[PDB]
Amino acid sequence: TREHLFKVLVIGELGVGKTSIIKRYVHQLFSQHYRATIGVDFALKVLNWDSRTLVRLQLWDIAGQERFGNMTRVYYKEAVGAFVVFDISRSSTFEAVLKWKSDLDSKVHLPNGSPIPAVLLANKCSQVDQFCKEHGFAGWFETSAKDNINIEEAARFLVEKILVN
Amino acid sequence: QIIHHRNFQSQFDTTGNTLYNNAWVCSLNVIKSRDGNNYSALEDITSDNQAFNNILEGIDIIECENLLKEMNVQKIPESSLFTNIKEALQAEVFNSTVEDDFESFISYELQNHGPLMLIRPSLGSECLHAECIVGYDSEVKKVLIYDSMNTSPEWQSNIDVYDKLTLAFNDKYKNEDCSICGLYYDGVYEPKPLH
Ligand SMILES: Nc1nc2c(ncn2[C@@H]2O[C@H](COP(=O)(O)OP(=O)(O)O)[C@@H](O)[C@H]2O)c(=O)[nH]1
Ligand SMILES: [Mg+2]
Repeated sequence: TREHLFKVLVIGELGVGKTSIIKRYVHQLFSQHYRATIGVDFALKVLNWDSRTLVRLQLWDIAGQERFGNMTRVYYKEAVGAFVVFDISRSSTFEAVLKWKSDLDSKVHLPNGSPIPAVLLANKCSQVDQFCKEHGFAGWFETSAKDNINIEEAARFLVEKILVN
Repeated sequence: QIIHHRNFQSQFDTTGNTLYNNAWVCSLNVIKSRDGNNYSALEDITSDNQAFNNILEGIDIIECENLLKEMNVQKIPESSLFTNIKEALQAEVFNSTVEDDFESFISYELQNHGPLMLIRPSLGSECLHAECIVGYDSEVKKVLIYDSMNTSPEWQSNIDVYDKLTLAFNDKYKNEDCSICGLYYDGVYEPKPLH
């Protein structure tokens, strides 16, 4: 029996759906309204990965820093995985993927020198163009926070890659 | 070097598999309690408060703004050191002199005004967060942090706590004109004499 605490970052340009992905995955919820509240510093999902191992997953929303691109130490500190999110049907946010990925790999990495697993999320529901995964992405998914189409499977894929390390 | 004996509370449940949005309760209990006991906040939380033990969201800004007044929790007084720090937070510098003022600013407040609460934008969530400064150690250059997201109090580095103050005092990070962000202290705190 084992228990794991994994910290993953949800990064991407403004308006792609980073928060909606977290809101859907953790709270089974998708709403349009917003409540300014004082609660938590990040989000938590717990998964019964298998009969012996338990995985606690911290989803860190980049939040305000998304507008600037640079990450603070206290944010990327000790991250073991990452979700790079862009808005499909909008070419402006796919250009910024390379900017977010480069900044990620330079600030945080595995303790053995390798890059952290990163999953590219094409939100808001081309397929031949999976060569972009040559940039260091472990995989990509077509996700939708409104309909909950691939967010579940995209998360298990990241946990799987983290668990190999 | 200087540490206040205040009790630590986590906004996780005993098993650790549930994350409540109780940071506002824990932080308040730190600065209002004494001698490692718990403050009588049972009247506020237990009274079927929707913000207490909530998975989705915590207390509302406007509601918490009034709650701080009720419990005599004010923003720390203005001071020259405080101005130096705020001026440095706007530029995001942390050299030798800024760290010298940081050491003096933290150590002064803890001695004269007791533990401090920090209302700041959350690092990994679109809401706000609350954590407490309960002590300081000038030999290792660390500050004792009571963050209810953690399992216990943590001696965190000055650079890391400085980067977290930046979120609350730099317009680059605080948005929607949330005037509730800042450093608070217990109004009824009485410092001990120096000699
Ligand atoms: N149709 C659709 N809209 C979405 C989806 N995810 C997010 N949105 C919309 O995108 C807008 C901004 O998304 P948001 O969660 O704020 O992304 P963020 O700014 O990166 O955190 C919101 O108004 C949502 O309604 C989705 O899966 N489908
Ligand atoms: Mg967001």
